[PDB]
Amino acid sequence: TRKESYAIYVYKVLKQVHPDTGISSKAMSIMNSFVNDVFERIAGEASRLAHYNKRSTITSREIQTAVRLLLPGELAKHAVSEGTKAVTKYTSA
Amino acid sequence: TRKESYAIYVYKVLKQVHPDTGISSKAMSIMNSFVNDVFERIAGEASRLAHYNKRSTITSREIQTAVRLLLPGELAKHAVSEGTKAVTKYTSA
Amino acid sequence: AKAKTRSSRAGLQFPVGRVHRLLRKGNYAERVGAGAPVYLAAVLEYLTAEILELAGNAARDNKKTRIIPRHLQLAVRNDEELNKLLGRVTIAQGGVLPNIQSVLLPK
Amino acid sequence: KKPHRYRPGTVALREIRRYQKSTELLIRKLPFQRLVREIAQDFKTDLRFQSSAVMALQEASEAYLVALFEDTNLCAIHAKRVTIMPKDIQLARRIRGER
Amino acid sequence: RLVREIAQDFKTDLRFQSSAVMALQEASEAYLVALFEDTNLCAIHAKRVTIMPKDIQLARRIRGER
Amino acid sequence: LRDNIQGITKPAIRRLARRGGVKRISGLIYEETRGVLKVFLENVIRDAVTYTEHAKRKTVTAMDVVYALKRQGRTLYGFGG
Amino acid sequence: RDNIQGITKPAIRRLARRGGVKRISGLIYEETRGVLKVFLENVIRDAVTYTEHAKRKTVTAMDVVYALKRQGRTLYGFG
DNA sequence: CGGGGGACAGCGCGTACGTGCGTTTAAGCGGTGCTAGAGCTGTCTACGACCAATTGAGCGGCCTGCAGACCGGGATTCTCCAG
DNA sequence: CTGGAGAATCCCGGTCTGCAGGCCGCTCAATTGGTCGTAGACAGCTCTAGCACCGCTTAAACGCACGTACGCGCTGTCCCCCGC
Repeated sequence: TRKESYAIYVYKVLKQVHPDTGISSKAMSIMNSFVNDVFERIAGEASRLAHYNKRSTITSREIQTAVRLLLPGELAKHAVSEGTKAVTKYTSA
Repeated sequence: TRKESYAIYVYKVLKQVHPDTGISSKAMSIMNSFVNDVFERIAGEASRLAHYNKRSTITSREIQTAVRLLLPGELAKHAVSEGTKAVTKYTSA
Repeated sequence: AKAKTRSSRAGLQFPVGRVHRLLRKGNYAERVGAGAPVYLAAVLEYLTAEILELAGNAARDNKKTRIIPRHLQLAVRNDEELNKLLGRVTIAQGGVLPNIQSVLLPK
Repeated sequence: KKPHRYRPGTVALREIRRYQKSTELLIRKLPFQRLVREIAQDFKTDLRFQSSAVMALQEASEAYLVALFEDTNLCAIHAKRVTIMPKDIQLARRIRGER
Repeated sequence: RLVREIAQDFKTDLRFQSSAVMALQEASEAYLVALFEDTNLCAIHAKRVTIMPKDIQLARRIRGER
Repeated sequence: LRDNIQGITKPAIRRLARRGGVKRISGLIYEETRGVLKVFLENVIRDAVTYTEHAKRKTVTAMDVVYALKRQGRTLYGFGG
Repeated sequence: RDNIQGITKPAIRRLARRGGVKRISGLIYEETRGVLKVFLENVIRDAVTYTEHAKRKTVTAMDVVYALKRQGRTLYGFG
């Protein structure tokens, strides 16, 4: 069958930051594994937080709090910025 | 309101093994916290097992596998025996 | 017929019904097998029995009739397997194992 | 007519035996509360507190410190010494992974 | 061969994906490198340049593995 | 609330070391312990406050502290669980 | 059967060199063999546990990854 | 604040290391060959979700006698030393 | 070696008290019983990869000679941490 990954989106991001830099397949696998790892970490943290407050729905607020809890300092601030701006743009859109 | 715990079951087991032994509230709450912790560990491991195998159900088999993964040696063996015995007894009756 | 508790049906002290309810509410999976909660309750009861027995032994060794957190810490730390299990656990009012290095002994 | 003072170190062993037996806290509660409130002040102002949080932090801190001291003692003994140097603490925390 | 020999006390006649063995080798080597470096720090702290097994033992003890 | 870290008196640090099984103590140690403890306290309190605010509360509960410690891999029993 | 002796001293030497070690005692090699053995059983036990619960006879690298993950040693590069 | 005893610096040594060369070996590679078991599919059946009615187990509130804590004062023990 | 001396600790009555544990009313979560849809149990199929084997080839380990520097033991100094 077919197996999904994040290869295409990562490739696009790479072309955004380094429009001329190639990549090996192994680095691609590592990147995908890292993305998945972050995903499960943040998702489990958000779910735990939601259960903590006795709530049925995971909002973007929960993700924001979880990101603050999992990321150190400046990474947390910048990621919070990105999430906020993207959410505002999508909602306005 | 009302809060639930494991207090009565802890007290019953205490009377079973050491019928003449008292217990302080603090130690009792420690016992409760320990029970909850083990519950979470075993449940999370079982859930991960189910997801890894593309299953919709958590069986006694997954509980046994998780117990094996989370417990060291003789504790694991005796717990497996106890769980199996209780399962057969419940199923027969 | 009259209701007969599943805990009695398996002959255990721990509430299998409460266990099943928590399992369903814990979002661990969509559906919960029938025999899993019994297995879990049995395992919890067994481990509780183990630790309680050790703690009672310690408390009697200290010659007191009630188990206190100090007895709990002593029992857990003295057992190798229990200490391994709770390798990352802090017990309030637990104290420490009275261990002293040899080289600091007066000679 | 002598003061009858004990040799250097026996008092230390006696007090070690005393404190490896007791379980109660070793730090004054009020200074610890002042410190923790001061530390929290920089993340959010006018923060109130349940005491149970106060002493929970106290237990966690004291246990962590005792563990660190025990590791430091082993590190110093590895240096064939009897007194701990702050370098021993640094090596210990580095090995634990906290550095 | 060592991995297969170890993988006998748990079950018999077990087959292996090659990638599993590769991952085992990678993880083991990384762990051993980290342990070597920690041992080196310990031995230096003992004013020495040669590693001796007590250094490894102290390292693992502090790491909590012991 | 200023200069409370010096509220951690030297005799307290001796008592802590003695419970840790330490016999001889340097004088250059106590400030080092103070710094390490301050780092540890900041690390836990940050997440505890995060939990307190995400619940939109104004007081910090111990239960939050338990969560913060669990997140840092240092589990504590006996405080509500 | 002494595959524990398959780890030759030169390999251990190279490993320490990548670890940044200059001088090595002769007693080290056996200690390394023991520690590595301990680590190997600790991982392989859980790997086989996963392989069995999957009702399989071949261990997959994904099982190994799970075992490492649950032991606090996350590995990338294999899915 | 006095002082002892621990930290530390310096020196001698002898040996267990490191370095380099000749030798043997087994790892690695390419190839061939075999099949067990992984992986995928169709089926249907048993099993778990769900809901209505029932009820008694467990949780809340109350009360108490005693485990244990806290005295005090002799008994006993441990250490330090002068002999 | 070895008693005294002093300090420290243990221990055993005697006293007080908070809470551990038991009792009680109630109520809501567990139980019971029945319905129904569907997850996976199971049988069956395919063909991949894992296992086995063999013959070269040559890098790598091995054994060994050898020599030196370092880990270690010892010594003296002084300062700084402990007992008070």
